[PDB]
Amino acid sequence: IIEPSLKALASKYNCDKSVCRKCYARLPPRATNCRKRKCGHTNQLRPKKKLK
Amino acid sequence: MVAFTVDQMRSLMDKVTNVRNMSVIAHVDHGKSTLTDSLVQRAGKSTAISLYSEMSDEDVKEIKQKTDGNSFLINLIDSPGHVDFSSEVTAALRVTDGALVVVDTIEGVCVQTETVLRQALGERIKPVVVINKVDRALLELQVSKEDLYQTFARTVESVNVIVSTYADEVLGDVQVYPARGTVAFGSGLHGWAFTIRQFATRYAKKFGVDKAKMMDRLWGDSFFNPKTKKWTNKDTDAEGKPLERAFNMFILDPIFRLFTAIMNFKKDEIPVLLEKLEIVLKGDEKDLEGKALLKVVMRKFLPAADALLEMIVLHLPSPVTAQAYRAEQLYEGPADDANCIAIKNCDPKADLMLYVSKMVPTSDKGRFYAFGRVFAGTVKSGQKVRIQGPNYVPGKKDDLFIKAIQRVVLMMGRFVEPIDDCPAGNIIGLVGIDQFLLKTGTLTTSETAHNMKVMKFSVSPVVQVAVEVKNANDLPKLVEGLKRLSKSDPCVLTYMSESGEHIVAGTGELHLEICLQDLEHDHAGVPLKISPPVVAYRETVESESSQTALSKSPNKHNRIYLKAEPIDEEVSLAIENGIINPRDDFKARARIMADDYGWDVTDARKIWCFGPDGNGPNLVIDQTKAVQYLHEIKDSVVAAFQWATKEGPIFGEEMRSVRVNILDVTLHADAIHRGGGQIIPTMRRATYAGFLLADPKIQEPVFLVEIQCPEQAVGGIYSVLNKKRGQVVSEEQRPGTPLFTVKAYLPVNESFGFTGELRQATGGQAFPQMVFDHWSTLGSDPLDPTSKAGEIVLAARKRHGMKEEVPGWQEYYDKL
Amino acid sequence: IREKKAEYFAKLREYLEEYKSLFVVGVDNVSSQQMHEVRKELRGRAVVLMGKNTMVRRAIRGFLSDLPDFEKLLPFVKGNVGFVFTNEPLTEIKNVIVSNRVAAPARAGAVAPEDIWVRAVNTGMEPGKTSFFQALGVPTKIARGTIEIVSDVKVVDAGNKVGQSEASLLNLLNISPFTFGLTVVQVYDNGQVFPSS
Amino acid sequence: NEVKYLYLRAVGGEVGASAALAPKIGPLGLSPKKVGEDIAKATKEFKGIKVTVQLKIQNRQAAASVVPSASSLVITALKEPPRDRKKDKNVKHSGNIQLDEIIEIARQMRDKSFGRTLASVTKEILGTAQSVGCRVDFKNPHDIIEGINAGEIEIPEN
RNA sequence: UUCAUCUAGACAGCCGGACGGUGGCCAUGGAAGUCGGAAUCCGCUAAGGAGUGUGUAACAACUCACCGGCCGAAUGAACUA
Ligand SMILES: CO[C@H]1[C@@H](O)[C@H](O)[C@H](OC[C@@]23C[C@@H]4[C@H](C)CC[C@H]4[C@@]4(C=O)C[C@@H]2C[C@H](C(C)C)[C@@]34C(=O)O)O[C@@H]1C
Ligand SMILES: Nc1nc2c(ncn2[C@@H]2O[C@H](COP(=O)(O)OP(=O)(O)O)[C@@H](O)[C@H]2O)c(=O)[nH]1
Ligand SMILES: [Mg+2]
Ligand SMILES: [Mg+2]
Ligand SMILES: [Zn+2]
Repeated sequence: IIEPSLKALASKYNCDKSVCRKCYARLPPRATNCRKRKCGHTNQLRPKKKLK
Repeated sequence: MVAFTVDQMRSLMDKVTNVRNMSVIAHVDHGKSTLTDSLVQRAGKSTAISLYSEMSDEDVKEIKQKTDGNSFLINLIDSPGHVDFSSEVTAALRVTDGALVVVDTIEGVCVQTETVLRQALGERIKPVVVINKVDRALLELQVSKEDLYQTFARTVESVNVIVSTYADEVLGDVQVYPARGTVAFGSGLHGWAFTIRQFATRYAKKFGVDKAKMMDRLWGDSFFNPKTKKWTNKDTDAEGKPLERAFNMFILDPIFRLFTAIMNFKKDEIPVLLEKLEIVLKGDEKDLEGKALLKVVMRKFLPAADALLEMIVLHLPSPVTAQAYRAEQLYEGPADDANCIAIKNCDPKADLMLYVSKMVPTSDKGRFYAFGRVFAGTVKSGQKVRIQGPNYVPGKKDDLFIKAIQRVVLMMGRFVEPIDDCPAGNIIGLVGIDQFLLKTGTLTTSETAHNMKVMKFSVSPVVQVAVEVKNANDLPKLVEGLKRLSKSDPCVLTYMSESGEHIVAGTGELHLEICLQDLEHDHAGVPLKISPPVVAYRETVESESSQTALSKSPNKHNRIYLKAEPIDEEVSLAIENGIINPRDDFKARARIMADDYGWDVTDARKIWCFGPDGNGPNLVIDQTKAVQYLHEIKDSVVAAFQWATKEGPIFGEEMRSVRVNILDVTLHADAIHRGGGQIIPTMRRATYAGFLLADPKIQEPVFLVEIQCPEQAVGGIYSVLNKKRGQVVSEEQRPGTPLFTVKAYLPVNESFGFTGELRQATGGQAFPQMVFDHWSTLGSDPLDPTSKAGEIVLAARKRHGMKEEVPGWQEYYDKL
Repeated sequence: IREKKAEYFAKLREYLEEYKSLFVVGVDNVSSQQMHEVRKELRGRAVVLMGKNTMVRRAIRGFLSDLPDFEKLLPFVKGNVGFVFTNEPLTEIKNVIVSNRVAAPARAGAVAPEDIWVRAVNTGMEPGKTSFFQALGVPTKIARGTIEIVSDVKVVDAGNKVGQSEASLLNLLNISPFTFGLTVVQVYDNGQVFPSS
Repeated sequence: NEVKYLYLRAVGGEVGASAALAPKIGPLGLSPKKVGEDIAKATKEFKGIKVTVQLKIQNRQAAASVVPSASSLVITALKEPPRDRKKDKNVKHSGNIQLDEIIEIARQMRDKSFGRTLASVTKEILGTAQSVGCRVDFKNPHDIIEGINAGEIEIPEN
């Protein structure tokens, strides 16, 4: 198993993210608009789904 | 053991204080089979295997058990790890006294480890723990010494938590400790293991220090503090460079040095360490490199059999000491009965009381040697004995046989040795018996000998399928295969459904698939198809026959006017339980129904018959005012009611909770115009019309399911119930343990795959048992094909070959 | 908004011209429950007023025209601090103020002032709490049907903060590494300010 | 033999659910049936009212004692002829409690409350009664609270 | 364009509190702010929703509205094309 502090550290980069609803880009958790041009920098973002 | 002699093995059984009956229990992939192979490499489904272990007087003195001699015989049963085969481990625990709990060091205490520990503790079996796959911990995870020690400590702590919360208040000190010598460490695959008792002995022989306190010093926070020669009790910071504990310094250090040298291929450093630890080589072991050299030098430096057998002998209870506290719970008969004291004392000269638990196949179909243990007295080949059934009443006659044993057999690693006699507290097989007891049971010589306990297991048959032969001609072969599988497997169940289907029920999907393969290939030997069982439903009413149903005879001379009513659930339950029975006399059954069920005394007196089959939960009430020839058509009306309540008008299922009130009849004066051929169709059509006019509904069978799962996994139970329309009834917690008990109502329709979904939601920690409880009325209309009940009605009609559309109430109804 | 600030100014004026003495008290890390307890003890004996330090400074500045004396309060109205106004013995009031110290739970992510030590004792909780101990590696054993720490363990060292597992175990064992209360920064009376001591 | 405390809440006049009491007090020694009957006795007063029944464990004995609760006291104050719980959703907590009984309840609450005056405690209990949905003098408890705030009705400052 | 906050300290940022009546009333098997129906109160308050979310079987434990400590001058929102 992973020690909880290292699990939180890894989750910071792997799980604590935003996802664009239009282009699925993995985005910073506090992003207001997607950084991708293909989606027109849309503000339609959701949190990345948490495992369990 | 060199398989000395059958008679020498008989003498070993005669020495009963020097025999250890134990079961190896663990998680699924934790090592049981490889550790048993390593135990039999120096001593020679679940059948017992025999092990021979010598001992010196110094360690024989250190045994808190009555004993005589220096030699011991270990009967080891290797129980299956899977949850789907928990009945085999339950039987092994019933037939043994001690337990070897194998725990993998990487995975620690897992779900099935906790399950087998809980079963052993509930059966009052003393555990001893072996932490396996230390080679995996040393080569895969690259723990240096302190991670390994910490993992050992955590494993011991978890095992002792389970032991403390599930051990009965009859032993108390049954906790497991490496300091006490009840925990071993080693690699079953590589064939090596050790005990800190063994290391304390080796260091007493190498340094001359006391062994008694070095036992408790080689484990825990005990530091030798070298370059100072003072056994400190804490780190004290070591005045710079904190120091290591005795376990790593003295026990783990030589093993890790050997591991590092051999696996790093330090060919010049191998011989010096090997000579220092006194390992000798063979003709071809000199030219052995890493991963093959260490594998033998560990078997030499620390024999796994020599550690495990010494632990088993020192700590695991002998039958004479285990039956003392196990006889009371293995015999429902009173504790003041000569058979109970005989089992407690394990005296071989008392009356015979032998518990047969397993059916071992014999390569001949239909013999199935009776595996079990004799708890009192001595069994003899050719001895008159009484077979007692699992439900045998000892007062009166029951399924009890007066038969004789044909041959007492010694069961071993798949070879049977005939034996003339076997004393109490030993493991043997029986030849020439068991065509007399289906599953289990006791063989007694006393005439007032209560049957032993029923061997309850934590699993139950919950996954049910229907089986039908493809070739209709070999149905006898299917029946024979079903009957032989129902005795080979202890936890498999076979029965007939309400729809006339052979139903095989098993613990889980894997166990059921294994049983079905055994049926298809060994037990039956014929090609059969497996399907989800069809569910038996009931046809009922939920209103009061909005308009009166009228039916005319084929000759038009007789008419029936009636109505349908929803008989109350309490009344239906009383009819099914026999409180309201047809054989009871009217005006007393009427009084019971009036007083206890709100019925009108006149209506309850005017009860013509019950349906279906003459005793079902449907009633016909004669409310007619002044009909003249009513007694003449009573028989035909009863016959038609039986027909209608056997084959309902929706999809031909039995009626339930239907009350047909015959309000009026018109009859022809001549008896020739109101015979059975005129009244029976008229009455069944009128009953069908009244049923289809009184808001027809169907009722489904609902299981009562109670699940035992820990605190952490009840959420999975609730999610599964909410996904399969379950209704939670009650939640409880076992006092002192985190094990809950969730009782709920799950419809039988939504019960296929329920065990698998529950096990996936709870991670294999939930244990459900399910039994038919009651009928629930489906609120949806069964006449609309798109409704929830209408889909099942349509499917049943298709399967039965009837028409698609359910005939309307206008049919069976004559306009007048 | 402005009306509310004016009301606060008026309350401050009444307190500063009706209560003879006042304690500038720091309230950092002081729970609302702790403040309620302090107020309940100080019922009658005193009255507590809190506010935004900037608004207090503005109010006092405006007041100065009439009451220039309060000009020594301004250098001490800084940090998370409030006022306890009293017409009663200074020592008694100060004891009532700093006597309510409450051992706060070892919330995670809070720097440990000292080296938190778990001690070898019989904690006396249900055995199903061993997971918390194993999460920190505290060796334990079952005695009298309860978890008992075998050897002393430094759960947190001085200088670092408390992790979630450490916090959970400490809260289970009721081990608070710090205590919080309404310390007194300044006492003012007779037209003069002085350190609490 | 200690000051151990369990603040469970039971239905007045009835024994406490075994599933609700056994899980925590099973090591201590308290026989669940004894705990149940003790709770029933302690709740006889508030017959048929959800009441917090505090329990002290000493020498394997339960000191079942109903800790006063605002809502529970209000319910008993309306005198609440025995409700049919099974009957229907939220059998209405209608009726008319009065200043006298609300003041009595506030007097029983003052010890633990943090209001400055018994007037404040009465306003608290009045908010509880308003949530419950009962009536005061056929006037909204919020209206009575406002009356207290604006002098029309005066709480005895005892 | 319009409406707002702001040296009586705005926005953002970091740190502290985030309570008491109270597990408010009700089916529910369980529902304690956080499955839901209605009720949106009072107290102490500088301030805290009969609760913004995570979480529990229920608790618990975190979190946010709201108020404070630091900083010190502008800032926020909805729209228009
Ligand atoms: C412990 O063993 C028990 C339990 O597993 C359970 O009670 C099981 O139930 C069987 C059923 C019994 C129901 C009543 C008798 C009326 C309808 C019957 C069922 C549906 O058709 C519901 C359960 C499930 C079975 C159908 C779906 C095949 C039943 C059957 O026998 O047909 O019976 C076995 C013998
Ligand atoms: N490295 C290592 N592998 C092991 C050990 N014991 C068992 N295994 C592996 O585990 C696998 C299956 O284990 P097995 O003993 O058959 O499981 P069980 O008998 O059902 O408990 C085998 O392929 C072994 O290689 C061990 O001590 N060390
Ligand atoms: Mg195996
Ligand atoms: Mg919730
Ligand atoms: Zn995007």
